[PDB]
Amino acid sequence: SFIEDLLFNKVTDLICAQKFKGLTVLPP
Amino acid sequence: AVDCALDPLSETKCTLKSFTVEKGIYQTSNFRVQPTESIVRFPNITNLCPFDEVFNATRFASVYAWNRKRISNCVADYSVLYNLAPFFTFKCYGVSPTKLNDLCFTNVYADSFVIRGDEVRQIAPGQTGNIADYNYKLPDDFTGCVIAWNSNKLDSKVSGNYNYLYRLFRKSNLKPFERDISTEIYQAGNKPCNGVAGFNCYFPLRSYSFRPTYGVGHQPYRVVVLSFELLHAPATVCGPKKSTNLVKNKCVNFNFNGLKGTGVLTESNKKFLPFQQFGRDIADTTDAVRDPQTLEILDITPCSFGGVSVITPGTNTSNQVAVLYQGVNCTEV
Amino acid sequence: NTLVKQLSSKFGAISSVLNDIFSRLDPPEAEVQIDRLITGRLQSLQTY
Amino acid sequence: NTLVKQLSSKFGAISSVLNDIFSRLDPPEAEVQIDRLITGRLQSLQTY
Amino acid sequence: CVNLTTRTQLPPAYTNSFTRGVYYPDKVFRSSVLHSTQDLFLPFFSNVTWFHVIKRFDNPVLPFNDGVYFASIEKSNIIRGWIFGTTLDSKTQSLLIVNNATNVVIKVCEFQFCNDPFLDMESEFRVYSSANNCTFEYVSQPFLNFKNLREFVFKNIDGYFKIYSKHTPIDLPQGFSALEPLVDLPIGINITRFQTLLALHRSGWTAGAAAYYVGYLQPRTFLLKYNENGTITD
Ligand SMILES: *[C@@H]1O[C@H](CO)[C@@H](O)[C@H](O)[C@H]1NC(C)=O
Ligand SMILES: *[C@@H]1O[C@H](CO)[C@@H](O)[C@H](O)[C@H]1NC(C)=O
Ligand SMILES: *[C@@H]1O[C@H](CO)[C@@H](O)[C@H](O)[C@H]1NC(C)=O
Ligand SMILES: *[C@@H]1O[C@H](CO)[C@@H](O)[C@H](O)[C@H]1NC(C)=O
Ligand SMILES: *[C@@H]1O[C@H](CO)[C@@H](O)[C@H](O)[C@H]1NC(C)=O
Ligand SMILES: *[C@@H]1O[C@H](CO)[C@@H](O)[C@H](O)[C@H]1NC(C)=O
Ligand SMILES: *[C@@H]1O[C@H](CO)[C@@H](O)[C@H](O)[C@H]1NC(C)=O
Repeated sequence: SFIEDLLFNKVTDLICAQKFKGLTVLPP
Repeated sequence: AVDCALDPLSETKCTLKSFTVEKGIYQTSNFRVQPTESIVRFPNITNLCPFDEVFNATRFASVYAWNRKRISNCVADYSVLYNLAPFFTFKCYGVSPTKLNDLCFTNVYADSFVIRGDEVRQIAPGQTGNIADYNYKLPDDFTGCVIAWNSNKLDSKVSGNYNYLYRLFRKSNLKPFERDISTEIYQAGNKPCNGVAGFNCYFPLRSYSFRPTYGVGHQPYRVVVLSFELLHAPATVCGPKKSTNLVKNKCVNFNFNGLKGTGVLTESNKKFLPFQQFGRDIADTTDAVRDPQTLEILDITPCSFGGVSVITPGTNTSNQVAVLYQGVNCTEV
Repeated sequence: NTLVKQLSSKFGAISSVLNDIFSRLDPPEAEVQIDRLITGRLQSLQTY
Repeated sequence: NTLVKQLSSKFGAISSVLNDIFSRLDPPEAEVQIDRLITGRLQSLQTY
Repeated sequence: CVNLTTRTQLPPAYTNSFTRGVYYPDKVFRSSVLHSTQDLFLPFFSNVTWFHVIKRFDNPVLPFNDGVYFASIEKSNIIRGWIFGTTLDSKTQSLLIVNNATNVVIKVCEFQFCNDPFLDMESEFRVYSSANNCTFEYVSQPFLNFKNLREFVFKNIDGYFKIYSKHTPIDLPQGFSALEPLVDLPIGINITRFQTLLALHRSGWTAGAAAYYVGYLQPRTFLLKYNENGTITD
């Protein structure tokens, strides 16, 4: 919806550096 | 019994510490890629540098005027520093006196002098006494070696030797690696001594007067101290290691000028400029290196790794499993 | 980010990396430095 | 109260007071004693 | 050498430095990173001593407390070299740097100068009367209103003499200019005082005006920004 799109847009190399140390993020 | 490396179900059982596994998804372990080759890169310097005349010298200096020599741009060999004498003392702080043949140093410093027999223990980090605070002082973060050996047969003479002197009286303790050659008279009293001897006016030098007759704990000893500086630099001096051709785009283990690691080496696009040797990253680890035989920059990237999970129903129902590799596009497993 | 940045600490050892510690000291003596580093890193990860 | 009281325990060193440790014995073991005290106090702060 | 009593007493000018005296402190590459360092730097917005030379002769003797930031605004290369030492006689070692016609020469040993040393288009090079045996010598490629701004930083620590340099084409101006390291020297001397060197030629005749600024370094903590390349931009 319109409001959902606005809310989604409102909220937003380091990842590779963290991954090379052994810390990962899992998907929902 | 269960073999923990036969099939994924056995690995899951070995991780869970049970002979029955129920329905679910379990995280077993991680997968890596092992190295295949090995390379070593060292500078092409082949000449040697002065170690014979430092030890095989005629006359060493006094304690207060200890001799200092700088050693650089050579190839160091320490095998010859074994047969100095039948018995000698060799103590290294910060390094072990067996592994210093495959280490690369920036600059070497050699300090040589001659010490009373029982004061050898006073050439050490953070020790007080007579010569450690008035003649020769060492820092508390020392990284080097100390060598001491007997010199009765060479230094002591029957006719009398008085060419070796030390200092006994001084205002304040010396800064580390600081020398004094002053001869101005001591001023214990309140009146000037007008440059003449007298009470409270003592000449701040003393003699040894070594004779072949004193006890085993009083003969002169010859002492040499080696100081290193293990930091980031062009690495002017280091020892006898054979080089090998370098490989690229393959997970191998490498030894670049003393830096050991494992990974993949790739051509680099970083904008290095003349004085920059290597580089770092956000986490303060080495990322780029410079080969000390071609002056080109290479990037280091650890080879592929990831996580493995096992999906199985209960062992009561079936022994079939499925394998999930996390975060990898399996066209490039 | 702070968990990543903790990796540069020395925890009283002679260096913040392991390979140079293992390439400069004999096995009898490197154990103390390795133990210090391991204990520090374990404590950091547990706190996280 | 317990945080304050934790300041007077040796944690395996010669004494709680550190100037006495520095004056009595040489830096090589004083470093170990200081490290012990620092680790203990940091652990107490973390628990608090 | 001759003695003259025509000098006019006048204190040197005092000016301020805004954001000058930033140099690379380590030999390591970093890209797009904020870093913190603790080293001998030049405090921001700090007063510095300004001498103007055109007649009037201004080559005083200045201390060497911890380090020197030496800046020169100039045209036609009047400022030539540098003398460093403790007592400035034959009783102690002295370091000497002179820019040749197409080379630079650096040497450390005993020397002898007059009470007001100077340099006499160059055909005669007579700055020192005597020179005994010298320990370290070095020869290298030349280091090169007012149209030239040259910045140099001289340090002496850990038994090494460090020279950092930077040049720019254009009362110092604003802006930021990092200084790349130039030379390291293994000298190991006492060093307490120094004195500059300018070139004068007999010649209606017009004398090029030059100005140079002296500032002193202190231990401070800085926060530096590295951009996408290895360039310090703030
Ligand atoms: C030593 O330097 C020369 C000249 O750059 C180079 O060609 C040679 O490969 C170097 N030595 C080794 C073992 O690579
Ligand atoms: C000193 O002389 C002996 C005599 O044979 C020799 O073997 C040795 O290599 C020389 N140098 C040193 C450092 O001992
Ligand atoms: C520098 O010194 C002059 C006089 O010596 C003084 O007037 C000026 O305020 C000083 N600079 C600063 C920033 O205080
Ligand atoms: C370089 O300068 C030195 C100053 O000591 C001088 O002796 C030498 O002749 C100069 N060389 C040239 C090519 O001008
Ligand atoms: C330089 O000469 C002096 C006196 O001739 C001498 O004492 C000294 O040892 C010499 N130094 C060198 C490095 O030749
Ligand atoms: C440098 O020379 C001065 C002049 O006498 C002296 O006071 C000072 O002690 C010397 N520096 C050192 C480190 O001795
Ligand atoms: C880095 O260097 C490139 C030239 O290769 C340049 O185009 C770019 O603007 C530089 N990045 C800066 C100045 O941030």
